[PDB]
Amino acid sequence: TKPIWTRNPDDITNEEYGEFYKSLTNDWEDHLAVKHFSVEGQLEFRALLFVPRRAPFDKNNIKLYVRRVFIMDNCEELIPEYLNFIRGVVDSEDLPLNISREMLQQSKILKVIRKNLVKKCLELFTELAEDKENYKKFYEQFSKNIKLGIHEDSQNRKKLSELLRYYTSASGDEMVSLKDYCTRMKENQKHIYYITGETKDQVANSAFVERLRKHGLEVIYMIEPIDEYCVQQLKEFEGKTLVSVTKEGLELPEDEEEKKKQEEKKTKFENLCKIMKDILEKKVEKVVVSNRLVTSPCCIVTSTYGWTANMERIMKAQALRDNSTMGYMAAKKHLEINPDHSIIETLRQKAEADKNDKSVKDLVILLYETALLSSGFSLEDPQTHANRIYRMIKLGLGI
Amino acid sequence: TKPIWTRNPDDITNEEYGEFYKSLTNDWEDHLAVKHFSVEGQLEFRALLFVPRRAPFDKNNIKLYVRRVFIMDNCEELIPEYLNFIRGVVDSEDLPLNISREMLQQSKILKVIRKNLVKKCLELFTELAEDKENYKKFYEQFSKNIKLGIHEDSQNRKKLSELLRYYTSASGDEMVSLKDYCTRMKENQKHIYYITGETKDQVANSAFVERLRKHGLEVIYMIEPIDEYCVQQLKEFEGKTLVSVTKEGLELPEDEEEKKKQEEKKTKFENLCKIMKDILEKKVEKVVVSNRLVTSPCCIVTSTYGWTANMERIMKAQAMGYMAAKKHLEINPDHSIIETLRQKAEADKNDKSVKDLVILLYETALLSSGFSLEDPQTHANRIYRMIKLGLGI
Repeated sequence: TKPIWTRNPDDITNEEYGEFYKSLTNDWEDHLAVKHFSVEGQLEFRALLFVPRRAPFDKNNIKLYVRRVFIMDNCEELIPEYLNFIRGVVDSEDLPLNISREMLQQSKILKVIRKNLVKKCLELFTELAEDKENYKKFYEQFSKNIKLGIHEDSQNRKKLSELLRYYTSASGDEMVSLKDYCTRMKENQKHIYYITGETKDQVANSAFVERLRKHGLEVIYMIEPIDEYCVQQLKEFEGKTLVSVTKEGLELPEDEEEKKKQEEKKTKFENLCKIMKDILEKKVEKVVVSNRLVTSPCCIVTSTYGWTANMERIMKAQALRDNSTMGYMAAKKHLEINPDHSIIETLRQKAEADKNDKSVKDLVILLYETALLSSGFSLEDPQTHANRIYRMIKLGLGI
Repeated sequence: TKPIWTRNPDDITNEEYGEFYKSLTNDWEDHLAVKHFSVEGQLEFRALLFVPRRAPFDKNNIKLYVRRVFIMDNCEELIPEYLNFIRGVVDSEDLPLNISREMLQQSKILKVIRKNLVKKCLELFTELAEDKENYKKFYEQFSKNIKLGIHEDSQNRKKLSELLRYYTSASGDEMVSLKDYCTRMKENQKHIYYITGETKDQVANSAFVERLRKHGLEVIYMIEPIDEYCVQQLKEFEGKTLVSVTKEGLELPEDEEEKKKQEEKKTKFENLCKIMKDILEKKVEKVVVSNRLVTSPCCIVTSTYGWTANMERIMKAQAMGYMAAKKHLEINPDHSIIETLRQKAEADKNDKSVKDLVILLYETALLSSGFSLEDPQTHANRIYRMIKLGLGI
């Protein structure tokens, strides 16, 4: 006949925790995990915390007692916003209730309680992650909560990052930790390669990954929207910096005899690049010979410090959400041509022979637009693109 | 020494209304329009309503007086939801005070005041509609509101519709009424053609209007997202019905002799149609000969009683299978590509050039509308193949 949270976790059964957690949330199924702990010293309290099995993404929810009597339901400073999916009870022995703003040790106590709550949640998540198959259940639900935390909590950011799991080009059907990706890196791989997109299947087969894959280098598939913000703050993991295969100037581990091989190509197609940058005008910033293509003739990459194809899609959809007008910035885009492709060699011949031919212009613009669609952007006037394609079909079929 | 809403509007200056509106709403600029009236038949009350200059965010804001003393701020049924941007004051003389919840309703007392407020608001909107550059100021702020009403207010739909203005294929740089569109139709046109899309320029050059435009027909450009919601309830105007150039089975007025001509084009290509309906498998529901294409070889149209291409573009903004917009592929019997395809395919329906061209054509017709591509890098590889053909590699 004592509260379930004053009892010692060693003397508490799973069915008792469960029917209690059901009791505190009307949830029809038992809890997914529980962390039950107490703290003494200057501050004394007990916390009984639960991770629910399903919790919606898209304001706190921990019951707060002082000396076994009820006080509040949503004390905001008890837990960050990104853990608000935790449900439970925190019972303190020394918190002051009557305060003026002059009194500031209410705040100090709450901060201590909060820091301990986060410490033990991160503990629990690290424990759950040691069991590979059951952690999937958790990450399935709160991977967005962890990434949100990585963005917001600078102090715990490393321990949150070790809780991340991603699909990669090496793992296929299984998601892996970052500390794993590091275990598969070569001795000449100085970077961690990621790609952002809207589906796994779209990023896995996109042009950006081509030479990276044939070089045997592993690529992380960040297919959730929150990733655009998460990776802004996850600058490096375990010493190695992360880079986007969608951004300009990819630093590929370049063996010497092949990358002077690549320097031949820079100068061979320097002329074609000038001609194309003039044909495209201010539709693009640069036209560059590529080092990340293998099978595709060209692709569109992003400026280092500006929006990504994925992020521009998100921003356009937000503008659309509140009828804001996309009126000032569109991702800076660079067009990369593949120095080893039949179409690009043919284009260099056609163009260096007559740089103002309406057919060369037509080809270069058609290439730009198809590279736009394959690289995650939307077309300005799609019917114009359709007319270019219908022309190439009539040519292909000799009309 | 008397409230303003008790004087009659002839003796009130625009600056007196202005100062009053400003004080009522804390607005930094004066009102855009004002309607001041009284009602004496069933119940006697005065109302002073204002239309603000720019449109509020998002519970109405009409102050309610009863026999010159103040009562409420958001009386629910005072004004329909879609008019909640109306600011002003209503002072009733015959208003029961100690009454209750179901009593107020059941008496049909607040419905009277509401009917009159909405009536005279629409009067105000009609009066403003008689001056293009001020109705422009108003329509700019509340065209979304008039639409909203076109959907909610059944008993007033006709009236609301005469306030609508759209860009059309005929009007160029100005928006026009529906009563306008109707005076310009030849007398064999039993339909009003509209198109929904993302920009004015995108719908103006879409394939769907090609034959409508060559044929001399006028089609309305519906470029705002609320429009998708609007025509769901906008039946017909001044007798003649609305049709989408994006939806299947376009019934355009055509000659008796043109009818037999299109039916001959219809039986010629039915073989090509079965061939494509099978190459595309589940990617579409039908392949049919088109009557709306002119220069483009094919286009994707959306089923009746089904979501639209544009509407699906908008709902994709937020992110499956609900209101599956059934897609049809319409082929132009008059196009070089479609005739050459009829030969290529009626000779070897299982050729891989025929397959590759057919899918490429389908995907391009998708992009020609509001659709997105399943796997875009796959389509890219098709385009590169075609290209390698045109250049000869």
